[PDB]
Amino acid sequence: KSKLPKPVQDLIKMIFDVESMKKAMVEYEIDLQKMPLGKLSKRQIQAAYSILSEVQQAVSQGSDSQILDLSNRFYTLIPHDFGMKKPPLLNNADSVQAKAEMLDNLLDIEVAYSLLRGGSDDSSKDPIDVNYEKLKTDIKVVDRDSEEAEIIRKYVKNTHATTHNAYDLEVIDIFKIEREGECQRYKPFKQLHNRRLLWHGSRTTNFAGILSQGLRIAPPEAPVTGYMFGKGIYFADMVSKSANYCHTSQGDPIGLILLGEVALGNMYELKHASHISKLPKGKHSVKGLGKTTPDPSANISLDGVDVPLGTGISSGVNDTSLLYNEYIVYDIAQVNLKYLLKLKFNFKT
Ligand SMILES: CCCN1CCN(C(=O)c2cc(Cn3c(=O)[nH]c(=O)c4ccccc43)ccc2F)C[C@H]1C
Repeated sequence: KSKLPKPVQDLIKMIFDVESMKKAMVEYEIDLQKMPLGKLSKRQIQAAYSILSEVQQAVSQGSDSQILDLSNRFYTLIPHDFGMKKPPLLNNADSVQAKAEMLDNLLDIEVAYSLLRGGSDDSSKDPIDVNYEKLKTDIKVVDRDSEEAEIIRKYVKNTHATTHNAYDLEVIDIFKIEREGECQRYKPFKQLHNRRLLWHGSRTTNFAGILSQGLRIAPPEAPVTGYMFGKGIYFADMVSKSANYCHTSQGDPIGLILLGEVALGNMYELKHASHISKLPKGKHSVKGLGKTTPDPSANISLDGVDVPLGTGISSGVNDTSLLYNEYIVYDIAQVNLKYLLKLKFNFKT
């Protein structure tokens, strides 16, 4: 019987939940009868990315006769639940982004499931502890009365956007997390200027992969047109922006969100989509300029790292696609994951 704290045990149950993985697959219209969770593999996913990169090609350069063949070959690699079908045609930039998002999620599910079916079987040990070891991550419950908790709750309290007012958030648990060897990976960037504590939200079925592998970049095979600022790791300074990417609902209202230390450095600032393969010389990150920004006068420091937890104000930026800020790094060593919060979404709709 596990001696880990209850909060940590409920987190391990959540993230290694096999039924939740399957639920996510049918959310993306996959056929589990033909492509079940156990049949999933990296090279099928990478091949699908490549077929999706070809559909990208033909969309950019403009016919519905040829596209049909490309579209069909995508469905061959990743079976969808359409019966005797004629499935929907993949003929635009949206469809490319939608299937790229699915394949991102499938990659993290394969990793989680592979940990689950890899390794040893020992009935004397609590499965919770066994699965905790597979994450190679030290998780400790942050105390509610501590100063680091007060700052984090104030970051959540102050940075909920008016346009995301369909819900509010309760911080249920705050975990301090330390991935094995990540501090050693981060070392070159640790004293770099413009380090910031930023949100990353993701569905709970991705977190086993995230805590085992770290936040990763989408692979070479993936279509760079499927991501607004190319293939990097994306963070926000407004909690609700990242919270939306949990994909919680009335029938699934508990989510997970990270706080990471992100070495932004010299930010290449952008107002509109720009599907870059690499930064311009001397830039360490992209900053997608939002219309609203957290108040710069209210920046607080937590362990020498800036925490932009001021209330939302006007940035004074005019012709921008983004309502709120957005931060992207393109080297995975520029991220050091610091906290993990478990959130209860109170939907009012
Ligand atoms: C192997 C799949 C690795 N994934 C792919 C998507 N990754 C992203 O960083 C990413 C995430 C999003 C969506 N997204 C998001 O999922 N969570 C956020 O907190 C977020 C914040 C600002 C802007 C976008 C956000 C869009 C495009 C992206 F490239 C890295 C990683 C989580």
